[PDB]
Amino acid sequence: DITLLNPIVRKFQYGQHTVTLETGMMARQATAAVMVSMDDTAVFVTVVGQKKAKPGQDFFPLTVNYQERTYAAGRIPSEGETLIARLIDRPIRPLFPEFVNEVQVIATVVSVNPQVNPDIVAMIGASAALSLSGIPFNGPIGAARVGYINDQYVLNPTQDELKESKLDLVVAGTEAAVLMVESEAQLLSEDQMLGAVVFGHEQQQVVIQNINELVKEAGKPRWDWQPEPAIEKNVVRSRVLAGEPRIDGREKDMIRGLDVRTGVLPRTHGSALFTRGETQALVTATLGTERTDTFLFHYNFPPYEIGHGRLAKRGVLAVMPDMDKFPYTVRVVSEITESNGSSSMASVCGASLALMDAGVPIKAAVAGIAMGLVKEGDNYVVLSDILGDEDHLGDMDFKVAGSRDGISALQMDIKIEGITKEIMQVALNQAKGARLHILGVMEQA
Amino acid sequence: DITLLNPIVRKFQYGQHTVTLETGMMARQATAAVMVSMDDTAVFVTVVGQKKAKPGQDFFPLTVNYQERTYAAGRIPSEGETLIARLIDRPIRPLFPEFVNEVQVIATVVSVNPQVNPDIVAMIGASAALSLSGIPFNGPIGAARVGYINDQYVLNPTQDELKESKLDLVVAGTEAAVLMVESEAQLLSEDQMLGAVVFGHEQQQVVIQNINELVKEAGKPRWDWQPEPAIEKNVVRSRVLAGEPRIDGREKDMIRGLDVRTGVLPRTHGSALFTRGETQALVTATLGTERTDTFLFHYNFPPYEIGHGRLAKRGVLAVMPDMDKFPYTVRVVSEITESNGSSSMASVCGASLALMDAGVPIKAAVAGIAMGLVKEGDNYVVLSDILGDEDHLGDMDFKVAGSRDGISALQMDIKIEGITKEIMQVALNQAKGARLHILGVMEQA
Amino acid sequence: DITLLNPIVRKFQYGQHTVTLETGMMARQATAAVMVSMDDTAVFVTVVGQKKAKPGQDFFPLTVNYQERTYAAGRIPSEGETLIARLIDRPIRPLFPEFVNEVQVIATVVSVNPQVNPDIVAMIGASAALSLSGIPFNGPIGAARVGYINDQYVLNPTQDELKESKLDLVVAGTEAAVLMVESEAQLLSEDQMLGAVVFGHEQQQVVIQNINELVKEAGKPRWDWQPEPAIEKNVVRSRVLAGEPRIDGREKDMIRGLDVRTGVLPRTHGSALFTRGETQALVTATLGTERTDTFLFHYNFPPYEIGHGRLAKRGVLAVMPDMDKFPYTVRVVSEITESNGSSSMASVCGASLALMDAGVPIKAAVAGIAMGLVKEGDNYVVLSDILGDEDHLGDMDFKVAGSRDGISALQMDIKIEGITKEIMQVALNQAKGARLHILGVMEQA
Repeated sequence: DITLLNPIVRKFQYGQHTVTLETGMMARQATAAVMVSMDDTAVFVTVVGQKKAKPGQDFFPLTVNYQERTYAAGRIPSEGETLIARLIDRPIRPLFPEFVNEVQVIATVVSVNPQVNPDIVAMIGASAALSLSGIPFNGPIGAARVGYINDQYVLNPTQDELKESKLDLVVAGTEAAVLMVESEAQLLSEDQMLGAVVFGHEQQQVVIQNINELVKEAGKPRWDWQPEPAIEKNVVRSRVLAGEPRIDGREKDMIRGLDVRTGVLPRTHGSALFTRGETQALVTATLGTERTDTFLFHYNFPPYEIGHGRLAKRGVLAVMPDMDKFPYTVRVVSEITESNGSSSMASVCGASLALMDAGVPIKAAVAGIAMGLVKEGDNYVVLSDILGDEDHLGDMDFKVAGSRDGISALQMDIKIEGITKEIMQVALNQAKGARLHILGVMEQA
Repeated sequence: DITLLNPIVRKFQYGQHTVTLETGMMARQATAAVMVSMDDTAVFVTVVGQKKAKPGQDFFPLTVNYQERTYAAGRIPSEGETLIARLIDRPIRPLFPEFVNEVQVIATVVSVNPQVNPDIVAMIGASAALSLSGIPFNGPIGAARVGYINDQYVLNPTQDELKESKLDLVVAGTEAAVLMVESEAQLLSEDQMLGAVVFGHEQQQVVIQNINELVKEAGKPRWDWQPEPAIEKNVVRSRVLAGEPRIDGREKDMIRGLDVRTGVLPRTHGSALFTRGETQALVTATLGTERTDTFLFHYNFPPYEIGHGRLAKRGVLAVMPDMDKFPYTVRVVSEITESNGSSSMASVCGASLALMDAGVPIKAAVAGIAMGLVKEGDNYVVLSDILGDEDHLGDMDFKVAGSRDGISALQMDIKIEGITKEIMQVALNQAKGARLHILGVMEQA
Repeated sequence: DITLLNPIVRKFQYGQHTVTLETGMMARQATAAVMVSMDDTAVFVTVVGQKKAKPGQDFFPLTVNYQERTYAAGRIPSEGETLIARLIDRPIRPLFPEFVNEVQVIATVVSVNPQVNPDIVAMIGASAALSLSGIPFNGPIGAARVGYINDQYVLNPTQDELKESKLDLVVAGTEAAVLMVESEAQLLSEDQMLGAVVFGHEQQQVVIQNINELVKEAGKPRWDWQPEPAIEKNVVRSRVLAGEPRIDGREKDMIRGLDVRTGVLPRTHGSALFTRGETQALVTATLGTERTDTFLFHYNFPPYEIGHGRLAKRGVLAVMPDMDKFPYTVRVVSEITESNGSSSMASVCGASLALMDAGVPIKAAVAGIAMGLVKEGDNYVVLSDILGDEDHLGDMDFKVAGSRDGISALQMDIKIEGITKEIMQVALNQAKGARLHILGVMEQA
């Protein structure tokens, strides 16, 4: 080579793979640019952010772009690639000091090894890049996928090691706390689902360590910017603790009445109307004889590319038939006739019903539930079946899907950091009962 | 089922099918939502409209969305679906009291029976929904498709009953008057084409009756809103009656000079330049060996998804060869090199020419003509071959396509309501001669 | 035919084809509309431009639309059609008097003969139309494609006469000077590449002559409009002559240091990082077993349909293997990780490297180079390897791609008109050495 260049290369071991960080050579005009690599699956992340904000619209323009290249795979030719841009956006957005100068993160997979998934590699890149960007960014985050094989947690399992796994769980967070979780599981227990979040959280620490050690070795100057010096509740967010709490002083283990109708539509193979509170979903299942999924899930939304519902799919997936036994392509559509935005934990329940109505031999019924948490000092309240307004509240909100015996899907967005464990278990164990309750009703239809 | 719910279900017979209206259960947060059904072909219409307008831009934001679902048909996967959103928008827009708070109608076919077309079912839904919406909406409209089989008008014929039919005509209107007509016909007479509009108008009455009876049983409070207290003609719209009338005091049976050129293009199978007045169309026909149409019609429009020209297609369709006799796929494109917006009644003539030039054995020549009507009190004037400015005038404008012996297509947008019949026949019979005149010229080329 | 009409038809011979101009019959409401035709390959160009400008944003809204029709080819169904809209926009934009009333040119191929390419036919149309449009337009331009067969320049060669040709070059300009050149060549010499630009420039004169003769016979009144009475350099554009010249007083034969890395990516068949100055390209080559190109070139650009890089393709194309010898589909992607906008003359170099790394038996290495020219009176300076800011300077900027022995691609945008030849040869011969220099470095990797 010719080499006028200076790339700084840090290389640490990770699980059984050797990660490798590299900055300084590519995209210099960019606030920060890193080439992250793991067993030659390489994502090239970039961070560019403003300089100065504009009239303070009082909002934070933050966008992340994940794009997978075909030459990356050695092939000749936005997907659910926007879903992975979702796994990058979720855990880093709240790591920004209370900020409105715009930032743009862009991960581009430039090389791929089918065994080493680029999605967590891209997170690490988004992590490193933002750290070197001296842009006000609370610490560095790590990223870890956790499987379960031969009954124990596994770090960043391969694409086919995942075949034996009963778990697929992604965790990202800081040295101090976990910030986001995306799990798909095989009806595993609240505890098993938790030995996962902590397992992976303890593992990311290696990543975070190498990043700060590299920000020292090459990281750019942290920008100064401290910031300036009209309705919101705090009040619902303040009577919130051992106070009655509001529109429907639902106690706090109250879940709301349901409406469960089956065979709602004439020419569909299966159907179910599920309405609980302000939300409503007309779910249908239709049988039939890229690719393949033989299990398809679609969302039709009302008026004026939500995949947080790949969640609903993950939620249902655990109960879908073995396929050698029910050989059919199954397609579930959830039509949200009405509501607040927040969900399908309801489309999970909806789908579970439609499928049954459709005559699909699903391993068990499945239901979804949205939980919430508020914590001041050390008095925390777990909210069961949170409604539209009980969110955007702060601290923590999570979702859980599953049958009567276990969890099929787990999602968590923890924004405060004083929450470690028994707490997370008080919550994750209350949500369990609240979930069995719902399954209780659905079972009557 | 579980049933916390209250759906109000009205069910009336219609022709030989049993329609069924249902409100109250689905989409409650919506101003109005109805599930209309006919022999298990169900459309779920919704109406949402503002609350208060904004600065009175002085325009009426009204949009309709028709969407057909694949699970509706029990299948695993905007079209001309926007054309059906056209059949809903046309007849209801003028039923709004002289209104600028925005309204949004959304029909979504949720179930389908291939025999019972969802398009008129969606109209009825848009009708019922808007009525229950207490939103200022002049009465309720009905909807009816009319066929001709064994020589007599038929109500909502099936998809294959339509195979024997020489007519396909859709009529929508109020208890008092017809508002819009979309017909395709087999060179049937002005009278036959009219026994159709009235036949179907008398039939919709059943629909309208059940709707008002249901608005009483469940309809929401009619909103109050009455409204406030700078160029337009009225003058052309006032000298309009037995006065000379304008830029080209075209009498009122005047049709304008034509320009008919054939074989205009070198490598096309057939071609024709048709220019009359300000409008001009370069039409071509190209032979060859979803789907199928073996007769295709496309519009290329000039500069800075018009299907009111499916009309031109319908206009031409009646003369296309039997296909066992001319076995070829025929594709007509109309390139509007110039004009006013208003048409292809000219692309009908254009196409008829191009096809002939292309050597396509069409049953006869076909021509299009745009008519217009103004009525104050009881003095009405029928305008032959209306031009760009003679429209947007008010009262009534209609189009007719066909050969020398009969009508192939009929379109009507009646906005005033004092027009019943001989009148419509004076007009529909004047347009006939005005049409034969044009065929007279085309025949020389 | 019926003929109320008056089309003015001028017909001149061109090379071995008979061109034909026609105005007056079609699109009369348009400022100017012409039907240009050559051996029955007809483009129908149209010109519409404003009337009056608006607040003088101080910019010139000029858009050109080239669209090829399928019925044009007698077939039943934006491309690189936007690239041909590029060959129309390039040579006419600078022919506008120093103008901000918006203009819109639209060429639509309405008939095609596979032998007579519509692209230069559309240019002539854009030429004629704009001339008749009396819109302030400096003279009339011609257009000519030049081949090389049996060792001599050829005028508008057929699609298959081009099979024997070592040249494909398009030139457009005024009676006085050449304005734009787009060439693809087979490693032909700077001189051969020049006997081409002048050959075709002398040939277009016929076109220009017939156009002015037709503007006289039918051209519309030239509009009056003369125009009104805050940072830009002139200074860099003034010290520019025999003065040191700037950020990096690069002499003026200086080309900047390079960074040449190969095998940069893990799972790609070939790869190369090429970084020179502010620009950087991560190029890759991937082998494999409409259509066909078996040589593909794609550009991935960074953040917030550039085909001036079909140029990079043309640049590389001359060295790609004979295909009977290397039978594989080759796909090159250029990922611009960073820069100024200006290029791939760098993706040419990048690609040449990636291909070599990929093991593709390319006939020789190839490199790209961006040149520039400034001229006041008769003192002109040729700038080698111009950078981001040395452009948008004025007078002339051009690019050249090729191996060590000859030119593979040549692009020129001449905006001033005092430049005739030795000058163009001083430049085109300096760029040659500057190009061999770069090949000198690449050869070390």
